[PDB]
Amino acid sequence: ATIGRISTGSKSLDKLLGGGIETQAITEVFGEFGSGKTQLAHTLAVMVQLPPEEGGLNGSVMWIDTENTFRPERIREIAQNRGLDPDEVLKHIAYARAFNSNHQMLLVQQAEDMIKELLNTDRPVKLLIVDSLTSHFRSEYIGALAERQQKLAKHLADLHRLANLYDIAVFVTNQVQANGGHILAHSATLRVYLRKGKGGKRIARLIDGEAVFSITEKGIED
Ligand SMILES: Oc1cc2ccccc2cc1O
Repeated sequence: ATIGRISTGSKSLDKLLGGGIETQAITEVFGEFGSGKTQLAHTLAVMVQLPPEEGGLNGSVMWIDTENTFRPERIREIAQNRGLDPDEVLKHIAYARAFNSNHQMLLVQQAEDMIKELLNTDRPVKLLIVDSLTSHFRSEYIGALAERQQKLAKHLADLHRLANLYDIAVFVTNQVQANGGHILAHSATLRVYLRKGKGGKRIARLIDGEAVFSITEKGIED
């Protein structure tokens, strides 16, 4: 398949990304608590449902939530301010809460079944969100870094396989602050550092110019 792109909702961020986040790729956004990673996830879950003329892929979404941070009412607001019907947008987001890191790993295998079911339809899965990818692994493997890296490595390999095999954009978030960070090392296809700036602006930079955007009723925008 050709590489599809999903607009982030911000022209600035899209330019930094070459048009948007790519299918057949893992995009990892990392930054401190409150930097806007989950807002970007919510916005992408709407944008992907637009037609290509508007920066989407007419796609369905799957969302693995590890911190109970998915907000359907926020999806509704973004959809209504992106000219979509909020009920239809929510009906095309498959949502699951991961209880722990092992359940999170099983959910990726479960996601493949729904991906296969939708593959030949007019609304194939085009976006798989894992928010937060690292939170359970970090808490469960304190003092056991080598084992944590083994399990993360297989999890990321599973997500890669889905991205490439089924032409899906995988979008993952990773909280990194004071003294923390191996990030995801070199595993993601693309690493985006996100931070707060003056006056509530958010600033994004590719790791390995800078885009500036705001969080609004449209999700994010310039
Ligand atoms: O109904 C489902 C929703 C999911 C969401 C995320 C990952 C896997 C899922 C599997 C389902 O059957």
